[PDB]
This record gives sequence, structure tokens and C-alpha cells, in this order.
Amino acid sequence: AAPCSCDGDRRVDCSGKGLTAVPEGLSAFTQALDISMNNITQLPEDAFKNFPFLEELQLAGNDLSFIHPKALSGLKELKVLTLQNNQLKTVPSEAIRGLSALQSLRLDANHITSVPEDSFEGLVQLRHLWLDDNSLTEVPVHPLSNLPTLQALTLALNKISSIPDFAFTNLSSLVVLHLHNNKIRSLSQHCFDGLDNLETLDLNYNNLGEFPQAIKALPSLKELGFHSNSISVIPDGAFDGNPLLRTIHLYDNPLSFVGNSAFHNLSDLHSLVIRGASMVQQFPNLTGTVHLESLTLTGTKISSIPNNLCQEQKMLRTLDLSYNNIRDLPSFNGCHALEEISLQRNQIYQIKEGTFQGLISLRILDLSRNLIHEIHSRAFATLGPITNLDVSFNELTSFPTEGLNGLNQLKLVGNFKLKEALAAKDFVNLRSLSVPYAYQCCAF
Amino acid sequence: DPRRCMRHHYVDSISHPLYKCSSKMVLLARCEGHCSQASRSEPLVSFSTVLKQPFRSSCHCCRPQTSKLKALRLRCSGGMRLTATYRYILSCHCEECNS
Amino acid sequence: SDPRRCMRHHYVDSISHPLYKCSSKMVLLARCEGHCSQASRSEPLVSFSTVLKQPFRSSCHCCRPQTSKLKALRLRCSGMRLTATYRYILSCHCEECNS
Amino acid sequence: GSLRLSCAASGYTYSPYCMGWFRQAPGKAREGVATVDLDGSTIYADSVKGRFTISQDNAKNTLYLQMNSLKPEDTAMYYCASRTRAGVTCGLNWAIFSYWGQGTQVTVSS
Repeated sequence: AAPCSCDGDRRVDCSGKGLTAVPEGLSAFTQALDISMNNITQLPEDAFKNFPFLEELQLAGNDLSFIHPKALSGLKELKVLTLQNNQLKTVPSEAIRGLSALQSLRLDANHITSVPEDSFEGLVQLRHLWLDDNSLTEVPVHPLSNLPTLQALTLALNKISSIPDFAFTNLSSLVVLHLHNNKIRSLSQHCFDGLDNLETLDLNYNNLGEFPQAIKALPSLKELGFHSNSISVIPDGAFDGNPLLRTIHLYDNPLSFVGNSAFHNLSDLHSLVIRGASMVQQFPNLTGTVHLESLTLTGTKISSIPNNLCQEQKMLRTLDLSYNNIRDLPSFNGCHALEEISLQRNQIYQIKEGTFQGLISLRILDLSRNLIHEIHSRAFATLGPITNLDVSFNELTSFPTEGLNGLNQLKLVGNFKLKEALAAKDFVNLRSLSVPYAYQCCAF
Repeated sequence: DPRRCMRHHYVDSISHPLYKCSSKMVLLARCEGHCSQASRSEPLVSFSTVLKQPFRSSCHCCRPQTSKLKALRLRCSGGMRLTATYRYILSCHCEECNS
Repeated sequence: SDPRRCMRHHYVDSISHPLYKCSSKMVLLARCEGHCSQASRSEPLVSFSTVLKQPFRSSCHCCRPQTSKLKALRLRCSGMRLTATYRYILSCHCEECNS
Repeated sequence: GSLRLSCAASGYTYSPYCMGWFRQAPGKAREGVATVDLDGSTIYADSVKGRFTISQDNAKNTLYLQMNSLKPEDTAMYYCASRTRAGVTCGLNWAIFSYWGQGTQVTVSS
């Protein structure tokens, strides 16, 4: 009967209708109610006496700035409550304590600055909690102590500076934790104590100066991210206490030296990307890790590749080793899953026919800016399909044609002293080619 | 009654696969339960030489009945922003799978 | 085993077509029915493309025949006749509905 | 103006843990004016630091708030609020109080 809409399955929606108070005249048996995008400033004492059977209540974007402590009384069956984008300057401690059956509580997008000590007390059934985009200055340790059953907590976009010891000690059931976009500088030794069930930990965009030693207390981690930070070293065995790690985000940092065995015994890691780790000399001792699909090391001083690379990493697909000082190449046989190989800007000085032998599913090969001096005739014969092949800026006197009939895009720019010309009878599928000397393309 | 076709609320973290972007926590819903009607399959007797789907089938599946399209905005590198879309299920019901 | 599980029952009926008069027969059609143990599920999928495809991932298992035989019945009539064909079921197994 | 903003607690007499005065401009949020706890500790707002004064008569639960030389900004509706249990720190936060009054109006002109 209200000016807003309705639904057959005991649901009422009144979003964006410009209401100033809760709508009256609705059915007593209402299971869901939406009042999100109306302009309501306060909830009186007797607001929700007419809806004893509410299960979901939405108030996002109401510009709500006051909640009477008795407003939510009587909603024993409430399960979902959203209050984001309002002007609640603090967590409504008194108002929400009567919600025994509450399971989801959204309070993000507010201007929360203080959390009373007795907040969230009595919320036995709470399982999800949002506190993003607030002006919080420290972790509410004691208010969180009253939520042993929490399963997902997020405190992003706040102004957190440091996390004290035993901050989340009683949240043994937590499995998701977000802390990105904060100003966190230091993590105490036992800050994450008791988070034995945590599965994802987000620490992006913070100001960490040293690697967090606390993550050694997390035995069930699966996803970890600390990019956009100021971390410079991953000393050694940092992930020793996280055997189940799968994804690591560390690709935007002033990384200078990652440990030789930093990534070691991580049997479930998928992607490993390290950029700008200049001081690294040896190859990462990534024994045990045999589930890699992408391996990217750039900007380092690696002088050699180990022969056992993909006879161990049989699942490897992308192998980027640009920059660095790779002088010799180990035989890539056993690299059956390699789709892309990148070796540009290296010290590679020759490609003997036994180097790229045995690769089948190769798709792209990059050898630009190297010092390749010679290639044996049959070096390219053994590989299967090829779509890209760059040997720009090397000292190639001659370039073989056998095995490149399937070639699509070819780039020899700057290969001066490559006098003797190619021919279209072997190179048949090309429609992209750039050659040193001049008018080498009069045949094509 | 846990065996009944119900709706279960679960929280998931959404992040763009490759762009520099900030992960967001979202609340989703999942239809879950066992249909009371038993699945059945009957052979069909045909007097025509043509080919027919040999069996009549009945398969009740707990699947959503109503949906509300919703979208969320992410913040990404350089201040560029992108929108991701999903459907929020509000009710579930057993319905014929083949239909 | 739990009786509610999918089991091959046997039901007996008769076949006849009014177009050409015949003399009906007794046929033991096997039937396949029960309740698959695994629960039925359906989840929304988050996408970053402009327009969504296939909003909901779903899994709902029903038991359907895996092996069957094109049994033929000499249904003598009137004296002309016909050869009825039916898919005699021998076994049951739960299977994903969509695939 | 010698404006005495009295209050009265009618429920129970034994000293509640904390009692504050708050004010509300039309349509905006509730921001505090003053607070006093069981020990007699007193807190005021920055705009209220000197003009007003919160008092109390514990034996009778008549809790006054004295205002003099009212600024023209001081037009609002004032609420007397209380709390019973001790599980929080006293302060000018509207979310900790348990009982709220119907408030009254104070319109300062000139």
C-alpha cells in the first residue's frame, strides 16, 4: 500500500523514493526491507515494531546520523543489516546489541573515528563485518574480542598506523582479513596470533619498511599481498610457516635482495614475479615448488640458468628473464608447456642447435638487445609453431630459414653485418618483417 | 531444515585479474539444498523408425527464482576506475533442469 | 545402502497403437530413480566485461542411464505387423544435468 | 541569559554510570555538550568550554546544565541522556548512552 514497490515472496523494496521515515502500513510478515536511498536522518524508538519478522534490513546511503538504542529492539530474527554511506560518526554500540541473530553487519563508507569498548557485545552470531572507508586510527582490539565467530573482517581505507600484539587473538574462526590502503608502518611480533584459520591477508598500499615477521604464525594462508609498500628485503625462509600459499603479490616494491631460498618448499605457488631485485646473483633455490605457470625475473645480476629448470617445472608456461646477465643457455628440453620465452637485453652470445631443441608448444621467442653472434642452421628446425621471433640488435652474420615456415612476425632490426638476404620460398606466412641493411624486402 | 532449498550468504574478495587495482569484499548469495522430488528417467517406446531422445527425464534443481543486477566500482592505478557486474539472488526454488 | 539412493526398478506395461490394430504384449521397462547424495548448488559469477554471459554457475546431479540396449519387440498385428523399439535400461548413475 | 536547562530521571535513583547533555541542530547529527560520570569527572565540548557548566544533584537525580551569555549559534534542541553500566569510557559520544530524553528547544535571538 506504500508508494514504493513490493514482491510476492514477502519482500519490500522502497529504494530511492525520498522517504523521510520508515514506511507505514506494510504487511506484518515482512522478511526483507530496503530503504537504502531515501533521506532519513534518525530512527525513532518505535521504528521497527511493525516488522517483528525482519531478516534483512538495508539502509545504505540514507544519510542516517542517529539511531535510538531501542530502535532495533524486537528484531530478534534480523540476520543482515547494512548501514554504509551514512553519517554515523561512531559504531552504534547500544543500538545493535539486541540483535542476537545478526550475521552480517556493514558499516563501511562512514566517518567512524571511535569505537566504544563495549561495542558488538552480545553479537554471538556475527560472521561478517565491514569497516572500510572510515577514519579509524587504531585496531579495535577489545570490541573485536567479543566476536569469536567472525569469518570475514575488513578494515581498508582507514588510517591504521600500527597493529599491537594479540590484536586478533580471539578471532580463531576468521578466514578473510583486509588491511590495504592503510598507513601501517610496523607489525608487532604476535599481532596475527590466533588466526589459525585465515586464508587471505591483504596488506597492499601500506608503508611497511621491513618484511612482516608475524605471518609465520599463519598456517592456513592461501593468498598474500603486500605490493605498493616500501619493503626492500625478503630475508630467507619468510614463507616458512605458509606451506599452502598459492598467490603472492609483491611486484610493486623497492625490492633489492630477495633471499636465495626465500621461495622454497611452496608446493602450491602459481605465479612468481620479481622485478628490480638488483642484488640477486644466483637463481632462486625454488626446490619443492613444482606448480609454477609464470616465472619472471628481471633487473637482476643472474649470470646463469640451472639445467634442472623445467625438468622440475614441468607446468611452466611463461618464462621471462629479460635484462640480467644470462650468458649461456641450458637446453630447454622438457619445457613442453612453455608458450612464451623472453631473453631480451641479456649477454647471450650464441644459440647452438641443442639449446631450443625439443620444444613443441612454443609460441613466442624474444632475443632482442642480446649479443648473439651465431646460430646453427638446424637450431630453429626442432621447434613447432612459432608466431614471434625477435633477434634485433645482435651480431648475426647469417640467419637460418629451416623450421620458420610457420613464422608470422619477424624482427631483425639493427642486425648489421647480416648481408646475405632471406627468401620468400621458406618464409611464407610472414606479414611483419623489419631487416637491417636496406631494401632487403624487395623480394617480399 | 538444512535439507530444504535455501539461500546462503557468503563473502568473497573481488580483484581485477591483471590491472593494478584494490581488492573489495562483497556479499553474495548461493542457492543450496536438496530437492524433495526424486529425479526420474523412463524409457520411451516409439513406433517410428526416426531417432528420439530415448528417455523421458525429470530433474529438479535448487536454482534461483529472482535476481537483482548490481555493480561495484573499483579504484585502480592512475585514478582510473572500472565497474564489475554480478547478480544478487533473492530467492531459490526447485525447477526442472531441462526446461 | 540407503534405499532412497538411485536404484533400477522394474515396471511392466503394454504397448499398442490405434492406427493399425494389434495384440498387446507384456513389457518389463526398467526405470531409474532416486535422490543423488550430493547437494544442488548455484552461484553468481562476477565479470568485468560490459555485458555478462551465463550469470550463474550451477551443479545439480540426477541419476540417468549410462548403458542401454535397443530392444525390439515383434508386435504381431491383425496379417501385417510392426517391430517396436525401446531403450532397455540396465544401470543407474548420478550425472551432472547440463553436461 | 540565565538559562537553567534542568533534567529529571524518573526510572531509578541510584547513581547511573554516566549522564550527558547533547544538542541537535535541525536535521543534523547529535553532537555532545557535556558529560559527567559517577566520580564527578566532567567533560565539555570545545565550543562549550567556558560558557556553560554541567552540575548534578546525585541524591535527587536532578541534573542541571547552566548556560549564560548564549551565542547566536546556540539555537538547537537539547537532550538529556543517561547510561547505567560501566563497560565504557565517559565521553561526548552519542552511541554509548542507553536512555534518551524527549529534549527541549532553546532559541537564542539577540
